[PDB]
Amino acid sequence: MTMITDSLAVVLQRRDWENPGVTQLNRLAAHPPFASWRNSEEARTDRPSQQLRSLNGEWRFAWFPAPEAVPESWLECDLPEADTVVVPSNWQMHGYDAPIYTNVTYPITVNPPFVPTENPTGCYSLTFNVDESWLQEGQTRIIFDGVNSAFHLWCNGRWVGYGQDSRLPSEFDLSAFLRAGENRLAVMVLRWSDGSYLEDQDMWRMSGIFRDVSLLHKPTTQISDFHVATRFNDDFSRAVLEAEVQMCGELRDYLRVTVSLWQGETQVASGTAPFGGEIIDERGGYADRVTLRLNVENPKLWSAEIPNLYRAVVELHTADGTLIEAEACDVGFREVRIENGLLLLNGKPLLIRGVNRHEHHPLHGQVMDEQTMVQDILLMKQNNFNAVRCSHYPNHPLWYTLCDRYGLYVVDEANIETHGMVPMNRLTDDPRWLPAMSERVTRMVQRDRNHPSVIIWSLGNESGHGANHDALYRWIKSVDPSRPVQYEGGGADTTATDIICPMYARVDEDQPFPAVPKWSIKKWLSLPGETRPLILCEYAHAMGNSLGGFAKYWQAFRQYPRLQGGFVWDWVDQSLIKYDENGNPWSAYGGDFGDTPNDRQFCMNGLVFADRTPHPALTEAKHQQQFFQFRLSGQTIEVTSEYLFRHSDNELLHWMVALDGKPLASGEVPLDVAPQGKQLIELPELPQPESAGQLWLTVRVVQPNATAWSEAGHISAWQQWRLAENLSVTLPAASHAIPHLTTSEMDFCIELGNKRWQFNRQSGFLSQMWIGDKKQLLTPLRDQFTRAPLDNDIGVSEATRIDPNAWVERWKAAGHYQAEAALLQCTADTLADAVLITTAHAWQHQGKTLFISRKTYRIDGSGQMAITVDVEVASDTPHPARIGLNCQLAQVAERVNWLGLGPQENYPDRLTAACFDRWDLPLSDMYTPYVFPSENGLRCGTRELNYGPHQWRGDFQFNISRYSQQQLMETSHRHLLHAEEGTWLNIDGFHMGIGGDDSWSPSVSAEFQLSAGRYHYQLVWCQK
Amino acid sequence: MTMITDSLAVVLQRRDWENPGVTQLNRLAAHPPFASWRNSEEARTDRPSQQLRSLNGEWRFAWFPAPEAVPESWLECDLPEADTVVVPSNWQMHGYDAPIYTNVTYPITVNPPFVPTENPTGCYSLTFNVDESWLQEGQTRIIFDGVNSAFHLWCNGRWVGYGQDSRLPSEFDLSAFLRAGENRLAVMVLRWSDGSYLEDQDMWRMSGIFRDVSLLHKPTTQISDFHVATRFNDDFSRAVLEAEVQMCGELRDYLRVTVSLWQGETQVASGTAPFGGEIIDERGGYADRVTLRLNVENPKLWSAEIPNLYRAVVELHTADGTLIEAEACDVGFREVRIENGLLLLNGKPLLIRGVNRHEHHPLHGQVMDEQTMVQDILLMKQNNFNAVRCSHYPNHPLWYTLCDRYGLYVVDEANIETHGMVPMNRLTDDPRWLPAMSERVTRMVQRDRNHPSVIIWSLGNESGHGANHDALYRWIKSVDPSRPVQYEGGGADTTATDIICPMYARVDEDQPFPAVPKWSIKKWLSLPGETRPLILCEYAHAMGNSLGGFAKYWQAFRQYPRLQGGFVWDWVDQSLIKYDENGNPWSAYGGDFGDTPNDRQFCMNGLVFADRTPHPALTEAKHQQQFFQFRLSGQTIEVTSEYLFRHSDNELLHWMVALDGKPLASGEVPLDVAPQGKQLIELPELPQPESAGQLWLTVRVVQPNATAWSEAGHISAWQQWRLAENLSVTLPAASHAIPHLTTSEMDFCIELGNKRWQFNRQSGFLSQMWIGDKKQLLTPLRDQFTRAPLDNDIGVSEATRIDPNAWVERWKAAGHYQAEAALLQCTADTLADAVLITTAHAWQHQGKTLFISRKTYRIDGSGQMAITVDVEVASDTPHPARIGLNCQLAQVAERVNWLGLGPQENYPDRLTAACFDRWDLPLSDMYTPYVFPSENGLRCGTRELNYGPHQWRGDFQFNISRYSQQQLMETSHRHLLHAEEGTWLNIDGFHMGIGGDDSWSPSVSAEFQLSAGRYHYQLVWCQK
Repeated sequence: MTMITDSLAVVLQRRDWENPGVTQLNRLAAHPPFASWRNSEEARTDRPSQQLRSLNGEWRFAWFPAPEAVPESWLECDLPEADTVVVPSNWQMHGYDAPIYTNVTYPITVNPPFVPTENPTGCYSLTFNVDESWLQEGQTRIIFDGVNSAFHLWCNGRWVGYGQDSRLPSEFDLSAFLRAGENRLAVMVLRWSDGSYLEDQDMWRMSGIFRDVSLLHKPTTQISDFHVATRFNDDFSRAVLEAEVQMCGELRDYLRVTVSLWQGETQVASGTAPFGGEIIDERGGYADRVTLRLNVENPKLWSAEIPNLYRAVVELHTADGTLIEAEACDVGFREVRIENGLLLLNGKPLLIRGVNRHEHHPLHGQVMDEQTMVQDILLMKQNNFNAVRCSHYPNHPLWYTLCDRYGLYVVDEANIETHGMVPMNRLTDDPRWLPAMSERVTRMVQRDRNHPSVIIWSLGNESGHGANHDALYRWIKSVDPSRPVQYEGGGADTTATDIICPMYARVDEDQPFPAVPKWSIKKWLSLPGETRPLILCEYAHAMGNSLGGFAKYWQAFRQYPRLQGGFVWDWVDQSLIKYDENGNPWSAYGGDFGDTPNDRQFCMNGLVFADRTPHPALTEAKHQQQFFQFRLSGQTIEVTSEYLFRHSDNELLHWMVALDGKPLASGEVPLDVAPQGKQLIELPELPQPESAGQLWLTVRVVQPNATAWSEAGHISAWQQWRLAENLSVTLPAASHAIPHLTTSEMDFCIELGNKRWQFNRQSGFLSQMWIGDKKQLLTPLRDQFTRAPLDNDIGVSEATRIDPNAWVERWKAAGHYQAEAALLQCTADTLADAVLITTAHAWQHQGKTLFISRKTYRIDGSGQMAITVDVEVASDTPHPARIGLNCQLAQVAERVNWLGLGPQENYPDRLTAACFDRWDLPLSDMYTPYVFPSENGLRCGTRELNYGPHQWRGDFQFNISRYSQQQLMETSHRHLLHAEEGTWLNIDGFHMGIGGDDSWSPSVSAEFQLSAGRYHYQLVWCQK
Repeated sequence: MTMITDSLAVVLQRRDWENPGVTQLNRLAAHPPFASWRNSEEARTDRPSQQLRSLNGEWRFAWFPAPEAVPESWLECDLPEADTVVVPSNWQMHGYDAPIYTNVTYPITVNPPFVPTENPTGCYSLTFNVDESWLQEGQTRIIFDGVNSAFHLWCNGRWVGYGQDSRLPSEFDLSAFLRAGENRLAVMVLRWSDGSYLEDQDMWRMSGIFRDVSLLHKPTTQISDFHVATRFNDDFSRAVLEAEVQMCGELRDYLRVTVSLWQGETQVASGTAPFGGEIIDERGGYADRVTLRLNVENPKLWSAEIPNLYRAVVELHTADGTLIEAEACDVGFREVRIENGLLLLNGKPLLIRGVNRHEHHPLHGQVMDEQTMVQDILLMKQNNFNAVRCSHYPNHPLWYTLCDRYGLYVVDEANIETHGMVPMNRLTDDPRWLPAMSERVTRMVQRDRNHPSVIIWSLGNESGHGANHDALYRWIKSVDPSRPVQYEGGGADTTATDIICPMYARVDEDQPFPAVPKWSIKKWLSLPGETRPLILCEYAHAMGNSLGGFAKYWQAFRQYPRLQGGFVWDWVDQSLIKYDENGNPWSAYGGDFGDTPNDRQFCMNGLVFADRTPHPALTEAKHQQQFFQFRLSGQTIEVTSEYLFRHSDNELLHWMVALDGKPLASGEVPLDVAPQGKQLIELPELPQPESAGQLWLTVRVVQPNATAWSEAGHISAWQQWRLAENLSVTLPAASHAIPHLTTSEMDFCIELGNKRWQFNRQSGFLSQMWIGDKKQLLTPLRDQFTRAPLDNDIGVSEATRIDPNAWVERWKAAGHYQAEAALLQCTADTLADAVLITTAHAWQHQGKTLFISRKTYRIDGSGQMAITVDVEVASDTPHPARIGLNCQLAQVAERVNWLGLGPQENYPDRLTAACFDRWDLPLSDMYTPYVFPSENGLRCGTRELNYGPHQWRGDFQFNISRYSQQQLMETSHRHLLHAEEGTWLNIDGFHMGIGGDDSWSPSVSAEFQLSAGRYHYQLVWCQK
């Protein structure tokens, strides 16, 4: 045995972390979560095992710059300078280092298997007392659920072992190291290791002991492994539960295994045997294994709709009935099978409403606690998601337990991503890395094998396509034939996948990339020879103000049989909290910790914010993924259930009819629909539209009773329609007053009653308005063509590396943000009962006319200003972002009241969730606090807008706020915005879609581009 | 860096050899045999590269009992007690240890991954001078082609690395260790390692550095890899040679690769490019790889019939034309493809005439030199073999080169056999061993990828069927799609094989073993769902006096399309030379070195002896596997060629007609047959049988001209037929003399002329005969029913563990070897011209009559004794081994002359090669020196036997020798036999077949069992 003074010397001299063939030393075999009960009643009822002891809490910690900087004294006793830290935790989150956010590019110099000499090293220590009885007999092991990236373990000064792979649990046998009473652990964690080359996920790269650490005591003769398989008869009315139990230790003739299956408090099934399997081959079978087969009549099948679980208890006991130890596991009777071309669950065709989820927490980095796991799940269920993809690594054990119990389908990904390699499969087609890769895959499978929520195995992410994938694909298929295996790398449809699984493939647009073309999903299905199902690995890139065109996917998913859904990218913004000089917290993105190079805002692509409040866009997802489809025909509403297994036994349809925001009628019909069935609900003879206006019919599926994951009264689905409409043929009332027009050389001054309008005759714009004597404007009413670029407008274009195709580049190149208004025409005429101002402007840039805008203002005798705007866009100029007006109002008012699509932010290509009604929000809620300031808060389909003492009527989109578009464009972080004096108001006649198929290549569909050349809109601006 | 005094301490403290996850440390990547030429003309013409330096020769060696016994001083300087040994060599072959021969059972205690503490350790050392220029620039590496089993390498006292896997080449970079001038290697070789668990082949387990060791100098910028693939157009009239070259080092813009293809001295094709492959995936392609495509018009296709090779030369050079380095490789244009259900080669259906071959040499253990490799090949070709299975491990590199050049198909097996595990797949279905296994497979493939002789990849042998096989199967299919993958473990037809490949499956007999039933090969093909080809991994177990029923296989192979041959088990007896007290050498088998437990004679299953002389049985193989089939109809001989590619352009048919051994006619016809075609050869009106007797027609295909592997006049095929027969209706000539019969109470004394016969009236047997006055017998003429048990009679039955089913057990149990002759009847009568003796005996055992034998002797007046024998066998008694007579002749004569099937040893179920003729052999050649003494030398179908002054006529089988059956049965080794006085002669009327489907379960087909109950034969014994 080495001595402390040469233990660090020798151990570090070997340099295991730069040797990809050595992934672990003395680590134990992977297996299911064991708890080691000495009482099968406690096993059954899931009671905190006394043999499982958490070591979480206060550890000592020292930070070094490189392994070699550590002092040998550290193995003997705690360093005087060690700080007290809480385990689990990333040490970047305590300011010992900088968390690094790159996307593709490796944080380190790429030279596999070598890592930077300077290699931030974390020295963890724990002093703890061990119970003598644990040491008297049995085996005590230590479990590390997650240490990033590699580490060495000493116990009482003696080197125990070496671990690697940040996302899987490492176990070491400490029975030969522990002594009675005071013991000491010393864990040396390295930030970079050869394993880092296979862990190139798009996330904050942090390090340390970041999942739970514990001790487990198991008796000498012990259950070492335990598999549950389930077979069904044709119609799932009978199941066979096959339990494979493997023991290790002193195999004896009186050992017996009893496997017991419980439904709550009912022992549904039970089987007992002695060890000794059947003959496997020429030399016999496994003496140390036993297979039990339980028959279950009418198994309650597990689904995400109805998560029916059983409790399996495995008793290892003597023939005399003395329990040696018990383990237990939740069992879900469900069958996953790809057949013909469809992924089936219990015989039904799945439709995946999924989302990619990262293990991220703004304060605790990548330490995930139960509390927030539950929160995430509830939010997902409440927004009509039924699946989660573990992007891109084995998740914290508890997660799977929760998904089993709540009802989510899980895609479980192996911790392998070599995205930054050139070419991507440089390692994954290299034999020498196959050992490293295999361990990552195989340990994952062994660990999570028994969960019912896990539906699909994934081979990892973005690692090209190499022979190692083919091998590992086959390995999984061999070992766990009950699930399907998925892998997108290589181009979504290689031979290492059961499912065509692509990332950001567009619905109707082919993207024929060299080598790995990315077809439209509709095309892809039909390509000569393709018989597999297609599920989108990643689609809809939710980078801030996004999900434009989301509806197209769901249209397609519903229409095509082999389009079986996909996973939205992604759940939650990966932002981190930083503090300002006043101690206020703010959301940081790539680069904000001094990490360079980095990929800036690309860490934030969530449907919810890091604090789990939701982005507007999440409601679009909820709508599109709802489980009830509605079709209106006359008085009949056809309700179609998209549930596969559950009957609608907690739903009722509430319906309302309204006339331009006024409630005329309503009712409420118990909704009773069989899985995949229909109900026809005929409405009472609906009110006859009293006057002018549009009738709207709104229906909502409400859930009377609270559920495991929802409040009573939860709205799960909705839909709205236009009904009868009456055009207003009513003539405007005549007024005994004609606005008086005074003309100077500076302005046109129109006066009616106490209202004055001043048109700045040198600019051509309405410059000021008075009510009584109060000036209404701070900034003149002018034409607006630009948008404070969204993430989808910017894409991957950068100041130091421009991408010409990005919309913002096109606009900047075209001078959209620089064009100046040349006053062309300017006249003011008195009509028989009005004043008519007519102007024309040429918006020009470098001698080229980009826009021509012709406007007329009609001030009538009732004090209403009718504005008519005609715009001509140069056909050769990138389509303008918007076509509207804006100004800055002097008035700041409290509430914004309006008639249109709402209440939340909605865009031309993200409207379908929004409902037409009379909405009313405090001004603050008009602004959507995106971490990376950009255009936000547009509300579409607005017929009337009320703010302060101003009313706008017509048909427009509007955006009311405290920040100018300019300020939004300039500002880099949300927390740096300054509410400007007055109120900024944008009123768009037309507005370009926001896109969102991906945030690196222009994804705004043609019909949402302002390409019509000639535009026209009208707006009535009166007081109120 | 560790110091010598703690280098052994530290290195051995880690204990890599008991840790299955650590297979190597600092070993370089596998690749094709490189030679590093600095002149592409030398590359082209295969000239000994000056950059490749052998280190073979005199090394220093010390033997320890365990790693820890080695003294640290050994790393500094040579131990005073180190002996000089020649590398390569197994140290068991120099008496430092005992070679161990077990078959299934592991030589060590089974406790994966742990190996016996006492672990015989070989300490090798080499002092050598290094040329300064090698050290000035470039990379010097050391190559170990085979070190058994694991080893540590130090260079100049500094630990270089760790190697494992006895059959694949290990390379280490020594450029950082070597110094100018005197350097020292220190290699510590361990007999047992964790790798031993995967190396459980049926062979002598020996150890040490047993293949070549050398140094290789490659320039800094170097070719690191190099693949050749070949594609063909539909009819093989155009090929595309795809060369993939990979470099490593300073990739520069002026690097160019030229690949040149030569046909002898003609540059057939050539292509040049710069490094930089095409885009592979989203991040580009391989900057350091280049693919060249050469078009070849009318490629000369490579086959075993016509081994057409090209020479590919790969020049790495600058753009200016400066050669950096060259590598080269022989290329064989051939395509291997399984289609419909058949394994095709260049479009033709293969028929595998193969044999399993071990790398074995009676004096040098497992060190295989070129000389004997060539010898083996020539023998194989000359006995009509066309394929070799590398049983069961990557062979010595040169072997493949030779097979390329001579023309043999090779099955290349990965070095994996876990046969002794329980169950067999205990390791191969265990994730944790998948790294170990994968390296074995992948390194093999990388190494031998480019050979044309290699046709099939094999995943190893007898290791059950586990997930690791499935994975590795897929890996190979992915990486080398041009070949098929074979694996028999699991039951010949799992999903990890392209070919149904079984061991010792019988032709027409199913062997329904629990779990892994072994069907008849005819049945197997047809089993619902089986579409693959079937090739017998191992069949026909040639354990000594065997190959009974061999003809049945070849009958079947020719008849069924999907039976495509197989590999005979096996080529050469694995025996070792030991010495007696006089310094004479003798062949040793398991147990003879004190190795216990062991599997005795099961190491010897060759077609040839260890000294490469041939067992009789080899000629049976040659006959059955000949490439010409003959069918006789009247005067027409139909000759069918079984060549697939070559036309018969060096053959002529010699034919002879003979009458009972007398030549009547002959002729010789140029044999001109197109591949798979026919020629009809009509014979001249054949001689009319002059007198009584049987006409025989013999044809032989002789090869006029010498070939690369045969002498001029080589006989390649033959066949014989019976033609017209004349029955002898000639009456025996009357003689004027009647044997005088004198009767006493002791005997019947018959006297005629100078001949006397004495029948011992108390025994019933002819006891003595005189000619003149010379006694002719030593032992009386008695009935014989037993056989000196063959290996197929004994099987796996042992003195300390009996297997009741073995024929020898049945016979012993029945008392066949103990039955005593009770004289029942005894009379002597005088006939009108003869004396008639009639006797009857009851052969009884424990009160039960086993045989009744009734014999008559008719002494006629010409001095001829006609013997008639009638035998009754008890139906409930295991069928007697033989039914005949035997005696011991006083006369020892020099030559044995006889008319019958010969010349070599032939048995009832191994006759087809033997030809009917007049043969004449010195008595010595009647005895077949099988290492394990047993019944041998039978000659069947004998009509006349001449020995000394005795002539036997009739129709019988006979066995004439110097050893009694008893002595043969008792003696354990060939060298312990003692020629007895006189000559032992057995004359069988009937004889049981020898069997040979396997040597562990009774494999004598029913029609070769003596089961008819009543037997009868006649024999004429006269002087001459």
